[PDB]
Amino acid sequence: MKVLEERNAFLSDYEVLKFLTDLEKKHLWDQKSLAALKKSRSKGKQNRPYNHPELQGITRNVVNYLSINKNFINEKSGISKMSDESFAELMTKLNSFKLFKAEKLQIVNQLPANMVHLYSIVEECDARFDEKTIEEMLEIISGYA
Amino acid sequence: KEVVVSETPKRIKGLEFSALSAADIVAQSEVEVSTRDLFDLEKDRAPKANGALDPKMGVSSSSLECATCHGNLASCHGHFGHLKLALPVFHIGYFKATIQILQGICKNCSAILLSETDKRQFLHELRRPGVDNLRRMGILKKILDQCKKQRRCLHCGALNGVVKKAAALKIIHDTFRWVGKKSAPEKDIWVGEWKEVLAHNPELERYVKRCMDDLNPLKTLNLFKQIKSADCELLGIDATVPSGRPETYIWRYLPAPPVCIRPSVMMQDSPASNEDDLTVKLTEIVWTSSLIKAGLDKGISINNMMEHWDYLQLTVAMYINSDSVKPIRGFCQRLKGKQGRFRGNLSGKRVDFSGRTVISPDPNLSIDEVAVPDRVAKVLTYPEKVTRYNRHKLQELIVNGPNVHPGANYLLKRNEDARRNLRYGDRMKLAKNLQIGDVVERHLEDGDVVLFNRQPSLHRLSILSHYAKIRPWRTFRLNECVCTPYNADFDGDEMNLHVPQTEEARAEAINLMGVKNNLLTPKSGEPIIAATQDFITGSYLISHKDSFYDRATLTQLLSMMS
Amino acid sequence: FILSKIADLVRIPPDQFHRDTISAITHQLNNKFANKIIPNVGLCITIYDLLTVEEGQLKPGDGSSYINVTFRAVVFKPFLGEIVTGWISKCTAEGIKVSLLGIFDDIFIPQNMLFEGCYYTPEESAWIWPKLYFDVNEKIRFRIEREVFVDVKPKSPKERELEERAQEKPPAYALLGSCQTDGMGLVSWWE
Amino acid sequence: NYMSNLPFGLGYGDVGKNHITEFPSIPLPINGPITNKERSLAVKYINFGKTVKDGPFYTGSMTNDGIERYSDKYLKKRKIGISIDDHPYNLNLFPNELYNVMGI
Amino acid sequence: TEGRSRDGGLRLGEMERDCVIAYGASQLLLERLMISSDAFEVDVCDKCGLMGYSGWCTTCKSAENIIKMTIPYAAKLLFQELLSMNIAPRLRLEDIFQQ
Amino acid sequence: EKAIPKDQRATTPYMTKYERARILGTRALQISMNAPVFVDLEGETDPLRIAMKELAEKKIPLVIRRYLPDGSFEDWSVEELIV
Amino acid sequence: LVTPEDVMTISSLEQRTLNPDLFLYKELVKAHLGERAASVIGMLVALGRLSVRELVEKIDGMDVDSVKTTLVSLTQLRCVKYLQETAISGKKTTYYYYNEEGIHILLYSGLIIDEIITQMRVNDEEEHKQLVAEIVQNVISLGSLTVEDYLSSVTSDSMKYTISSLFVQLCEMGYLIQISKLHYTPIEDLWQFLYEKHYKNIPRNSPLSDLKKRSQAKMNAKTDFAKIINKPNELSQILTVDPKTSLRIVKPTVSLTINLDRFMKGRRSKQLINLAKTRVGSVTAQVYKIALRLTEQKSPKIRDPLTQTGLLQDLEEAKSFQDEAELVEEKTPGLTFNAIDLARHLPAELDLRGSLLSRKPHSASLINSHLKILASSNFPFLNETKPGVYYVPYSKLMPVLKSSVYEYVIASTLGPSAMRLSRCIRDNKLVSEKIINSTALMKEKDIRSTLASLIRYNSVEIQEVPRTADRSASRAVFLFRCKETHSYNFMRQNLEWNMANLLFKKEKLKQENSTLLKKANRDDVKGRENELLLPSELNQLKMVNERELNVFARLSRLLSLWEVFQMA
Amino acid sequence: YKGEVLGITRFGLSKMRDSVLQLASFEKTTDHLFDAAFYMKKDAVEGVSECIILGQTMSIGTGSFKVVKGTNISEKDLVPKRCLFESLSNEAA
Ligand SMILES: [Mg+2]
Ligand SMILES: [Zn+2]
Ligand SMILES: [Zn+2]
Ligand SMILES: [Zn+2]
Repeated sequence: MKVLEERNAFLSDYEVLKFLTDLEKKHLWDQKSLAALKKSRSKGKQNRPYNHPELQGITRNVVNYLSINKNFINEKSGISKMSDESFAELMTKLNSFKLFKAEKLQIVNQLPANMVHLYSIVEECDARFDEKTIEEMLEIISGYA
Repeated sequence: KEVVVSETPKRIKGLEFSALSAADIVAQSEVEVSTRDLFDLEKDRAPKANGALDPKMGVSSSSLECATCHGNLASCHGHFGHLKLALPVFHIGYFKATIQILQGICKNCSAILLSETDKRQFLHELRRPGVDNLRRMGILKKILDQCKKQRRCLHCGALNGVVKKAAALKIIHDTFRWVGKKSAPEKDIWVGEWKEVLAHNPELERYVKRCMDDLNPLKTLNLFKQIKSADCELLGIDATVPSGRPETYIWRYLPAPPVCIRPSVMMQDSPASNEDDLTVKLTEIVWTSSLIKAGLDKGISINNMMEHWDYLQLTVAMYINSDSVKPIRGFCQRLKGKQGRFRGNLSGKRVDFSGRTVISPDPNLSIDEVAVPDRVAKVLTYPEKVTRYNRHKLQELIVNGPNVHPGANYLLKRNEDARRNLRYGDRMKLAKNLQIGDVVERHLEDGDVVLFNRQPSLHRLSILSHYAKIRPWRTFRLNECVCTPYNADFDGDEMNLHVPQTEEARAEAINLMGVKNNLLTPKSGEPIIAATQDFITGSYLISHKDSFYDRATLTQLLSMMS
Repeated sequence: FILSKIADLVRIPPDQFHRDTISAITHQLNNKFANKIIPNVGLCITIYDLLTVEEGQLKPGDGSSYINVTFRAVVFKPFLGEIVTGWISKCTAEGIKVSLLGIFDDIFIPQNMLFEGCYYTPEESAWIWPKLYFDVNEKIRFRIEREVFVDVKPKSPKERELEERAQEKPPAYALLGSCQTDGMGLVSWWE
Repeated sequence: NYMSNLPFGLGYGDVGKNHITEFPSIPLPINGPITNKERSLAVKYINFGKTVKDGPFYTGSMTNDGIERYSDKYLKKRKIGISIDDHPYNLNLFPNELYNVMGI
Repeated sequence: TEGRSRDGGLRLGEMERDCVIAYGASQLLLERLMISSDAFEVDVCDKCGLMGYSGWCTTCKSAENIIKMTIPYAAKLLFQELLSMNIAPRLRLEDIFQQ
Repeated sequence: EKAIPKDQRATTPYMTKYERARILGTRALQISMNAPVFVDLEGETDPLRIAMKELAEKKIPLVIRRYLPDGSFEDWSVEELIV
Repeated sequence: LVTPEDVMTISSLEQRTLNPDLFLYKELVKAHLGERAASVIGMLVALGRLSVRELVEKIDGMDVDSVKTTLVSLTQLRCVKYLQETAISGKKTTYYYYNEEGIHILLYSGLIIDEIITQMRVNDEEEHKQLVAEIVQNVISLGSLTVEDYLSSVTSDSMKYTISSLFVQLCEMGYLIQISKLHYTPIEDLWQFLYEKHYKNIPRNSPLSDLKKRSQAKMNAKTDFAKIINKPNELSQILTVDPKTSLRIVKPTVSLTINLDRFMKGRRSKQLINLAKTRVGSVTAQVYKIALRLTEQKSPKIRDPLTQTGLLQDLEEAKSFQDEAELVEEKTPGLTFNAIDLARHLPAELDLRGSLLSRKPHSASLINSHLKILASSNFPFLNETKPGVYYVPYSKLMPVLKSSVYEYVIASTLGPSAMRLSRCIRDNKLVSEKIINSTALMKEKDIRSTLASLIRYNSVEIQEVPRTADRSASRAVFLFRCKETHSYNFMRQNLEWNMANLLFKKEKLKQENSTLLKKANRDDVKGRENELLLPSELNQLKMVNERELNVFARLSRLLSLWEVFQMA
Repeated sequence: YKGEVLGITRFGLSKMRDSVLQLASFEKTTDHLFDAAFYMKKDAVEGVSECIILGQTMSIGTGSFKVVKGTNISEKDLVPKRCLFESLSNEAA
């Protein structure tokens, strides 16, 4: 049961959502669990002697949180409609800007449409840079919105 | 919430034997036995706290509560008590241990009887990767012999000699064994000290003999605490861990065993409940301990206390090993003997799902079969688990039930903790609701794997596995060809039948111990299962050169043969 | 939300020898780490993938296949500056209960560290600011500064008996947050 | 039956209880008051040992994140402690098996 | 029990044990001697080799290192009798698997 | 603890009587725990007889791990062990 | 009833089963150095001799570098003695001991700096006190202190001119001896390397025999060992140089380590002065403080000249060692002093006029009066060899002094009747159950209660009287015995255990308030604790701090009874 | 094989075993038990007698080998997948 290491490769909040979408689309369906028929498999303990409680719950909560609108403003889901190429085309600017910090993941899912949001995302943004590169990044990140 | 619960399959790798320190004896114990009482009239013979029969160390019947685990006798694992002893005692099991521990250290400074370079080389040899029990005992014998040979302690030479025991149960060391035609300042001290008493009494003149350095429990124990740690390896006790100290081998705390170890038997002789030997002995030990505890403060006559202190060294002997002159049953008698602990319970014991009756012959059985009475097949069951392959059969057996022989006696549901006795409950429903996890304890049927054993068991063919064949009469029947391995002769001989209860054991039995797999004896390779007397004579009379047969007789013979 | 590499031993029943082995292994791992939190690691959402699968072994008495497996499991792990829009569901006068949509809601934020003006009153008056505030069950922005995993759990059998006769640190993964920087507290303060 | 072996000067009610007190207690006279000298002695004990803890001779060791934050970038350090190898020592005062841990 | 009147079982003695060992039937040895005579699901602490109860080491008072395993009740009895004489037969465990 | 490669295996290429008995017992236990079978039952309901049929068809999916006294082992699938 | 869980929580019975010697050393090293060092030192206590390989094997730390760094740190702390035993048939290796006296510095530290401060002649000026306190703390903490580093670190020329002047004073007094193999090698190994070479160089066919060659080998070993132990115990060869156009100075490249034997002599003389302060009025007792102050600087050994630890004394003609010891004490005139010589050190504040009454001013006929009265006092403080000049003996002073201390410790722990009974057993050898009443005449119940209470220890040994061929103490009488050596064993271990417990409890308190103590030992927190610390936490901190102040006082008070028992 | 002719007696069997439980189950139970407790013997459980006493599987016959069930899981399914963030961030550094 020993944890080989504590922190593995970081996850952006789009790969997790596509994975949970894949999980729901591959099994433990919610649309069909909303229809009567627990017997189903009839192998002795329900559908093919198995059931999935305590995983469906959390795999529904995580996808619900990511599927509520991105809270830039108090219309789309926020993460669903972007694709792998919609994230790949951002390379030539993501590596254009400099931060010297893994805080890429903070801005790839939340806090658009405000300077102060990034002013909390990167501590001392103004001291490091507050000259011109404080609006173009905002326009880029809100481009999905 | 719901932090992850993890389980790992583990096997016993080994045993670390040691003596429990004083701390560990209290730590394992859950209640303190201090009173000599178990039942009181004022409590209507209901055991309460701090008594010998304290329920907090276990219960003697299913009607009670442990109050440590709140479980009945059926499910309580047993819990330990402890005894506080004033004026501690020696230990009978480690008497020679304490002796040899004393032969290594001078009793004046409590330092080992070796130079600070004498046996450090043998110690360096003692950590060699090549050591066994023989080599270990040999090196320990060497250091013991050397420290016995040595007379002067390097720290303070006090002429150690023999530390033998009395001819009693006390240990005596000759302080002045090897001193003669010589002078010592300790010797002038001794002479003057005996002048102080030879001038005060008119009768000790003859008795000034002997009176060497006697070693009591208290003297040896307080001397043991003086010993440092760097020499315990030489004394042979690993001092890395607590209780590796040599003072733990001295009885200072008595642990009171769980009452499960010393059960109280209901309804013996009188309606009042009776107790057992170990409990009575420990009650005596507690009573003496409390007496001495009070006598520390009232100043009992120093002679009587020594008499009592010698008793406490005697009650524990019986409590540990009833060797000294006598029915008292100690722990060393529960372990020792044919019907003791090891040879009576641990490798060799009574088993379930077994049977025994008279054997009879049956020449129509296959040599690899045994005819089993339907009467014992209806009690000897096999616990068949329901699969997709045998569900219909097990439902039919459930419907037949415990009385029709192709039936079943018990049903253990997949997700329940106890079996449903099939004598009641409308077996017709249970068969319908039978699931894939259920165990049906169904009757022994044709082709079941049984072990067949005739005692005494000389060779391994004294037990063989046969396929069960259910038959009407009350005897186990075997084909006579397999009488030779069993050495059985149908004159009232009885044999034992064992039904293996697991798939693995069943397969092992029929594939390794099966009759067809054991037609030869392993001692020579010669066949041992073969024709016996009347079979030999019939074969001889058929093949005899004067035997001729027409077609009708020949074909009738062949039909008999098949 | 980051991964983690774990090593485990998975007991595969003979019931499950018919389904594909990867599916069976991940089903058992999900059973073990569905909503459960690892001690002093985090909360396991589910199993991401499988890394090392050894030949399954059998003990002489079970019949099941025990597989030594190494896998990556998705766990929630804020470190020092991660953003999360809380959806609280309870408020006491000792610190609001920063809650999520059923994931885990047993985290508090200390008042001394909270906004200085932000104060509680016994008669349930929400906030005083030197002119705007927030109410219960809305969107809250905060930070992360220190993680503590409740890992003290001794219980005597008699203690358990008395406790369940009568019937706390509910989690082992408690969070906490800061509200020192302007803009934290609501999804929309201006515009 | 081991209940009549009672000496004469011994009462009958004080037996059986046993249960020696949890810890035998005798107030030693080594728990006296404090003076200026005793206070100063405690203070000098406080400075000592603490001095070696704050020194290099600790040998007792057994927020650890994967990334150096921008706040950690260009930041003051905890302490440049003087290491075990840092301080010069006497070479001819150790066995030859230990010299390798020196930065000679 | 030992009595035909008390519905006793048939003893499998040391010589029958020798025969079964000579066959090399290990699982049958386990089934006849432990499983079908006296199988006890004890709780064993992995720090102190001392049997506990209810998953409680009652010497470490932890419930952390308590392993659950099956041993002959005669073996459990022997350990509890050894602890009585102060002898501590501490059990050292190890994972069956992990190669 | 090291696995000897299938190329160089020193132990017997023959299933021993003990290996056969253990394989049958393990496979029958698995079957009694509702494990799928890979032979045509033809009315058989007993796990040991099913497992004997599977062994006769060489269809038992188990591997013998033969530990040498030095600690190394080699793996022999039941199919390849000749009877 | 006290619960077994209630026990072992505040009772502390788990520690009661430890050997006291291991407990105290382990706890000192734990609370001062750290945890890995504590594990190493405890393993050293358990196994007297072992190699770095065996430490790697025996402790959880297998990291060969880690055990090495802890060992070099512990060796610096003088907690480890080492050596090299020469394997001839392969690679020769080494073995490490544990040095007992290397931790007594960590135990005596408060008394160490107290002696260093107080015993000096000039102490009115404040700056010298702080200076010598910081220097003694630096030396006892770091270990082998190098003036090459020290002068380099010192910043002012006017200040470097006096620190060099304090080192010579400590070297000459005996608080600074050049450190070498003699502090890092075991006595028995020294003797076994000095005891076989003499057996290798002897010729063959010598007209002597085994007994004669052995006696002369022992003589040769004793001579060379005594010489080479005298050479570094006290010398001027550290400071015997004298640079041109400058002052006498110790060598700048060598190291300096602070001794402890001189401080032990100071502590023992302090105990004697306190004994006088209780027994003899201060009018003539103020002389004894200086009477021993001026003789301790060259005082002889206290337990063993180190030839009684690495080898056996003797079996026949076993009086030789104490014979030669008392003979040397008599022969050496450094310890003998006259009334004229004692005059130049006595301060004026001691009047030495009213300290006598010849019937019912710094004068020799009066100080010699105190000399003679000390010699003729019942406790042989001094013995008279010549009329006019005497000497203080240690041949027959230590036994009676230690017995007095043992008796009064037992009497302080117990009652006056217990003291009476122990004194009866002492001053009457081989007491009996009737000689007690003959020599005591105290009520039997009380005397036998005290008897039973005193039996538990090693004070009184009891003999079983055999009357028939079987040995039984249940039919006959049984008389008593002293066997005092066990009694001295016992008071060492109990006191060592109690000091171990005190260190254990302070380490527990540190464990319970580590955050608070770390906050306290911070640069900004030091000196500013009233405004910063809020009243409740400040109350908790002040109460725990006064608790540790009190417990340090307790430990120091107990630090005046066990070292005296440590002597032989 | 131990180098000396050892009997099959209670003395000859004390050759190299250190098997306190095997010696107990043969003969002379309490002496062997207290001896093993006193010297703190740490015997491994390897004898078939000890295996039987403890309910363990003996290492003889059907217990002298291991049975292993192959996963039949390839190397093309144990490949980590859908990982870009790590390299993307590293090249963003
Ligand atoms: Mg017959
Ligand atoms: Zn219980
Ligand atoms: Zn001695
Ligand atoms: Zn434990």
